[PDB]
Amino acid sequence: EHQAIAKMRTMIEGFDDISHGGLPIGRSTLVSGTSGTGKTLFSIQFLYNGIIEFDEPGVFVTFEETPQDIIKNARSFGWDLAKLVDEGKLFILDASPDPEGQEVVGGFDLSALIERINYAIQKYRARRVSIDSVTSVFQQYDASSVVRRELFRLVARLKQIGATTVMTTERIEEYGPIARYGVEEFVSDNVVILRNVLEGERRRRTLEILKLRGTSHMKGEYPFTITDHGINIFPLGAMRLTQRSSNVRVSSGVVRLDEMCGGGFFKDSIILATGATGTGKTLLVSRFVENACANKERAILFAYEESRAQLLRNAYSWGMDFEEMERQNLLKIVCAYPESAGLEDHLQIIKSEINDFKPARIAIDSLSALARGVSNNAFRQFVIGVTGYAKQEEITGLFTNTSDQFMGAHSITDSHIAEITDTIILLQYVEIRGEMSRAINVFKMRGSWHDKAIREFMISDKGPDIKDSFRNFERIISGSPTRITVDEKSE
Amino acid sequence: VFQQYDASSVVRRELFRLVARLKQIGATTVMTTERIEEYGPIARYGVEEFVSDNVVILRNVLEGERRRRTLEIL
Amino acid sequence: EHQAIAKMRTMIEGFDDISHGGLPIGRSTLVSGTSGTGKTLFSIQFLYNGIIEFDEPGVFVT
Amino acid sequence: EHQAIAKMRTMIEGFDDISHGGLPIGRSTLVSGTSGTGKTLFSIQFLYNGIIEFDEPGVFVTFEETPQDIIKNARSFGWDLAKLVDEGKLFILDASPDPEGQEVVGGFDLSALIERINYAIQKYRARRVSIDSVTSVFQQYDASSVVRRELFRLVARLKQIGATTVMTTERIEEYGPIARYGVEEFVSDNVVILRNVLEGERRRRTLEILKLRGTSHMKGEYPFTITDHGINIFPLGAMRLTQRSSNVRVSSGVVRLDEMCGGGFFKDSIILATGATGTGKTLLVSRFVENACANKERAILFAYEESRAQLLRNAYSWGMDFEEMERQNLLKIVCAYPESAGLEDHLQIIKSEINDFKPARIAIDSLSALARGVSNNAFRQFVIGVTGYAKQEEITGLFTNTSDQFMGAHSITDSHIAEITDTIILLQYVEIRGEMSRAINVFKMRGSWHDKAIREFMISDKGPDIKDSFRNFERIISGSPTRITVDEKSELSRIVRGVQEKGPES
Ligand SMILES: Nc1ncnc2c1ncn2[C@@H]1O[C@H](COP(=O)(O)OP(=O)(O)OP(=O)(O)O)[C@@H](O)[C@H]1O
Ligand SMILES: Nc1ncnc2c1ncn2[C@@H]1O[C@H](COP(=O)(O)OP(=O)(O)OP(=O)(O)O)[C@@H](O)[C@H]1O
Ligand SMILES: Nc1ncnc2c1ncn2[C@@H]1O[C@H](COP(=O)(O)OP(=O)(O)OP(=O)(O)O)[C@@H](O)[C@H]1O
Ligand SMILES: Nc1ncnc2c1ncn2[C@@H]1O[C@H](COP(=O)(O)OP(=O)(O)OP(=O)(O)O)[C@@H](O)[C@H]1O
Ligand SMILES: Nc1ncnc2c1ncn2[C@@H]1O[C@H](COP(=O)(O)OP(=O)(O)OP(=O)(O)O)[C@@H](O)[C@H]1O
Ligand SMILES: [Mg+2]
Ligand SMILES: [Mg+2]
Ligand SMILES: [Mg+2]
Ligand SMILES: [Mg+2]
Ligand SMILES: [Mg+2]
Ligand SMILES: [Mg+2]
Ligand SMILES: [Mg+2]
Ligand SMILES: [Mg+2]
Repeated sequence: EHQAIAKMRTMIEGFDDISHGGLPIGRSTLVSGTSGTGKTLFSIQFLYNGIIEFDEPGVFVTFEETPQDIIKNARSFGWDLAKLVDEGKLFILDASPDPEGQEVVGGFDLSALIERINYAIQKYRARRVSIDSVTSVFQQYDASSVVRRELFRLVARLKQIGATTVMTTERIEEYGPIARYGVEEFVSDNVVILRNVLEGERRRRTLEILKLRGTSHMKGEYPFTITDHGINIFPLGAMRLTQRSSNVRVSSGVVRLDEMCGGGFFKDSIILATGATGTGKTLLVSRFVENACANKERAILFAYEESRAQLLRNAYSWGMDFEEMERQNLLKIVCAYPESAGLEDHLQIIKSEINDFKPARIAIDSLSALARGVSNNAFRQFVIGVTGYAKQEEITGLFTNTSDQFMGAHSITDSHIAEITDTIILLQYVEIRGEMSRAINVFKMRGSWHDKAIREFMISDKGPDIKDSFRNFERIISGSPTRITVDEKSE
Repeated sequence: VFQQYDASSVVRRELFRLVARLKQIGATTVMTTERIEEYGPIARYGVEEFVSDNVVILRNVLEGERRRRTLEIL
Repeated sequence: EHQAIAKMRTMIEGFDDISHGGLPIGRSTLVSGTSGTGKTLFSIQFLYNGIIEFDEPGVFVT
Repeated sequence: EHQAIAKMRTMIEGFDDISHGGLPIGRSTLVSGTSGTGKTLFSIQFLYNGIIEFDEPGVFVTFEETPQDIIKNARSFGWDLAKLVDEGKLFILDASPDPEGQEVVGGFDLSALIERINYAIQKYRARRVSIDSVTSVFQQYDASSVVRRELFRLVARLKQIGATTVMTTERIEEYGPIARYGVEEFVSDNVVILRNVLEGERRRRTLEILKLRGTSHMKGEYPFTITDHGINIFPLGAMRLTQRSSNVRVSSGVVRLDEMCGGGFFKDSIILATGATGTGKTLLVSRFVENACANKERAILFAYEESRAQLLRNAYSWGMDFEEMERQNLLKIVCAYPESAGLEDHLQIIKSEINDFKPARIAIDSLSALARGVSNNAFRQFVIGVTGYAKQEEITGLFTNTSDQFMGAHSITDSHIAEITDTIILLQYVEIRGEMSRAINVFKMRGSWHDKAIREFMISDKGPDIKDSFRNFERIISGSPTRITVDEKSELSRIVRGVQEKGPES
């Protein structure tokens, strides 16, 4: 085998993308982390995918949790372990001590065990072996140097055996040492770390490959999600810039608007409707989702500010009936505070749902309500995650951003998303004659021509009604106009 | 190698010998050492630094979830 | 000899530029880092380039 | 000299200033720092100089490094220690451990070393001593208690002996405890701390005198660099304010300007060129180096923005042949990135280049260039640096500063240097009827009268053309002025109809 390293895909949504193939075959991989990070899971799900997808029996070796439990719990993600032990496809090599015992059994067992292991490997024709909490073994009475020899005995042995491994390790500080003894670190051929960061009293799981000896991989941390279908990792960086682009158009929900956009919104594209509070962003959304119910199509609306009931209300008041929109299963409303989770868990829910309603249009009721309380670098990511998804998926995306300051705002956006958006719809207030009148403007469209003037507009029970530009005013943008009343040419 | 049951001093002396004998042969040598914190001690045992004529550090500085790799000549 | 110190080339793009010539002849250079930072590679690339470019035999201790 | 302690000069660029004269005779200075900080060099240089300048022999006790190498390396700076060890001016005392050693030896040998050293000193009649890396010795199996009593013995006996010793020590962290066992700091008379602070991936070494029992010294950190000549320090605070002032005046390279400046710039003065990007500072600088050459006087240009090539390109297109300036041996362009080393370094190169060329004029295009990344305090300190040298050396200086916000900048400093400067030159944009015109201005001159006008200017292959002022404009400085007319048509040259000729004939 004089070839480049060989990797054996994991089938853990995303791991194979970050590891450019996955755990090098026949070698040991170390997945360490502070309690509650995934570990136990990761290895389980490691074996599983290996069996139910390539018929590569697995050897699981616990050092504390009783086999009966590894099963019990596994039922969490909808998979009966008891079945593969019955079909002899996975062997849970119980290695946890019993209630009673003795001591002074140091390297004593570390040896006998390498026999019971080689045992089941040969016996069950194993290929994927996972040992969870190897650490919970030396936590008997050892020091660094003692550990580095008991571990190295094993791996060295397993490599010989020809089995590809995954060792579990526990850490105390999320960013301190890689493993309880800073010894495993250099004893593994590839190291993986499960980080579960606090910050904001909210948590964010993150997986990383520190190293993979003999191959390239993806440097850095990646957010992952523990759900019902196991671990899931979105390689938001990995995602490529090869989205499909069409010159086909789609209505805005507002005719006169469509006209301004010179034909409408391209199907494959992202639209952003910015404007002070009140301007009516949520309006435009509402109307943009009905137009996808007239052409009998499925679209979704994610609201993080208003409720289910109130939305319906403020919707029946504008004419459009969502009640029906729901019955005719062509429209789906979500609703959830931004505080009920984190961008990682959100980016997913959006994705997930999107797969179970096969939308054609989609709008999020306020991104800025989603950036509420989270670092920019974190939000700017979340968007690139939903923005790209919808993109390489042919779904037209219109999002909502409520600028922090009404009138005079010097930026369609605060978090710095305009660069990410294709078409920009800017609603602003305009103080004329002591009154707060509106205005709508297609700030920019990347393909079309769109209307260059700032057209005023009012809101009635019939919905928006775009009007005429303030041709005779100045400083419109600022918000506080000034009439020219130019005395003609004065005759 | 020192990861068997040794302490700073013992380790300090040992590098001295090793390195030293190697000096005698006339062999230009490059030694690899493992750390713990990207900026913490230069070498695991807080000794290897002063004992070597030349010191090179490879940092895989994290930051913003992105890792940056640097190399320095103390 | 009776002059400054003599260096060897490592032919590692950049390094030999940083080190003002490369590692010093007849001495041990300590390259230390955390898990997955370069070391071994740097050690290997060191020997390799030695052979493949001046025909300088190399011994690697693992 | 008023101090109560007789000091001895190290002859190390800047130390004897910082240490108010040098190391106290008959005592011991603990020079310690992290790794790659300068320690041994400092000791080596210490012995050296006492030998090359006072004919004071000296003993050098090496603990880890080999007696061969200490000579091998010293050559780097151009020191033939072998020749000194030969002339018996420098005895090296090898106490390094063995590649085939046993284990156990750091106490009775300490009783032995004292006796050993007492022999060298007595035999070589030495007046200076340098024990390098005492630390390594205890580094066999010891704790703070055996370190305070064991050093002490050495020091003390050494003191009786009458030798002015220097001891080196290692220490893990750069700002934490001075030395390893955190004990060497109190047994010593003096403590010198060498650091190699990181910060922004670059590296800044500094030297500091925590304490000199009995005298006074300069407090806090002072930046030093290691060159082919050894350690070099900048007492950027021992830089007294006593430079010469002369009402002498010199050319700017622009004659209408010289007017604007009461009759040309002052010789002893600091000139500050500030303006938004693209206004023309760079230019004025050129015409400044040029003129200093058209008068047969030397001057150096340190560009941190443009290349030596491109600097010549735009210079020629503006007239002035820099190609010749170089050959005639009147002008010298340096050119370098600020990211090619921290301030401490830059500040020296500049000095370097000013002693190997002795210019009478010097230009630094874009101080605000050097301010990249660096913390104000560090920049402001460097600015006082260059500025301060050029001020005590009759070396007129033209610094260029580019303001980070064109039109609408409320301070032509950004870094707040407008107090170090003696005279400021102001360039900026003026939106006049949909056009981006420039205008200059002489904001301040300490001793002159200068022109208070905000004259507009235009650039040609020929240079900075100084025209007239926007008398008929309000909110000038604002970038986009307002037109308010009381006249304009007013005389100056009314007479209508056919006033001009054309190209045929006049
Ligand atoms: N059905 C589920 N839905 C959502 N999250 C789950 C589900 N099942 C488990 N989890 C999450 O995954 C974690 C389980 O961790 P697991 O037992 O796999 O190993 P670990 O956290 O790596 O190590 P340790 O044994 O110390 O807990 C729980 O802490 C929990 O947050
Ligand atoms: N029936 C109606 N008739 C006339 N105007 C209405 C009616 N309903 C709402 N409006 C107008 O629309 C605004 C309601 O805001 P809308 O639901 O469009 O979302 P928004 O302004 O984008 O965001 P947010 O509600 O979070 O501030 C009111 O401020 C009001 O001026
Ligand atoms: N062909 C390759 N291309 C790009 N990067 C690689 C390649 N092979 C390995 N790597 C990278 O190098 C790392 C492997 O570390 P390496 O074997 O070079 O020694 P080390 O990090 O100095 O010490 P250790 O034995 O602890 O890993 C991996 O983490 C990976 O990112
Ligand atoms: N000619 C030179 N020009 C510039 N730098 C030099 C020159 N010679 C040596 N150096 C630098 O000087 C330093 C040498 O440090 P030195 O051997 O004097 O003692 P140390 O760093 O204090 O202690 P240690 O024995 O633990 O290394 C190196 O960091 C090296 O980069
Ligand atoms: N040959 C030329 N003819 C006419 N005008 C020129 C010529 N060369 C340059 N200019 C003008 O001079 C300006 C160049 O500025 P200059 O090189 O003097 O330095 P600066 O504005 O101080 O700093 P920087 O150029 O680095 O921003 C241009 O913006 C342009 O209007
Ligand atoms: Mg576990
Ligand atoms: Mg390693
Ligand atoms: Mg709002
Ligand atoms: Mg809203
Ligand atoms: Mg290694
Ligand atoms: Mg050192
Ligand atoms: Mg030294
Ligand atoms: Mg310039």
